[PDB]
Amino acid sequence: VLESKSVVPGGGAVEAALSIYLENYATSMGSREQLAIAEFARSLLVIPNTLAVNAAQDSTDLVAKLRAFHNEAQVNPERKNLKWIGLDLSNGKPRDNKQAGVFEPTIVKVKSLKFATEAAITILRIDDLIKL
Amino acid sequence: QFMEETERSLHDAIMIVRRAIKNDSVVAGGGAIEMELSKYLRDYSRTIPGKQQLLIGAYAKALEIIPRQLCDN
Repeated sequence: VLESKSVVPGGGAVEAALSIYLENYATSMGSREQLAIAEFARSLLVIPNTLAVNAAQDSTDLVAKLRAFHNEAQVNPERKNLKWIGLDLSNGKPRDNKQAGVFEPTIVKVKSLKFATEAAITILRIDDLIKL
Repeated sequence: QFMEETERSLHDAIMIVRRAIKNDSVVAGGGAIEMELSKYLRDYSRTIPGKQQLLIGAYAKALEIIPRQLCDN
């Protein structure tokens, strides 16, 4: 909070937005990378999964409940009935920022984003483990 | 061995020309609507879910496989 004034509102309500946010932009590409915008937006919802999982919850109820929250898209403690905001741990459903619903500071994503972005690619490149 | 494939065009056309007669309401052939529907449906995968965006997403995509097969075959 001290260093980051900009901070990400919402823990998992971003996941569904960030899912559909790109899943919106997914079809815009057409062809193959319309998929590059999808599994990307698919791979997000494990965060609601694992939090549902580790809370003994089920995101299939939670993370799907997530994606139903929108006018078009945003994660905001304006109206969570019509939009996304926040999250729980013990549950894992959208909640508000002053309420329960989770946060991030601004920075962490792009790192973990690009990290996971780079994580998948490079070991892919190699098909030959073999030896001299 | 080339002759069979020819008249099935004649036989198919009649059937579907008659089919165009029987139900005059006619859409685009060749699975045109599915992708739209596939969108239109998993559009509910945004709209539907407490859960079944999965089901609505999984429902939406299976449409496309018939012409995608036709695409892929």
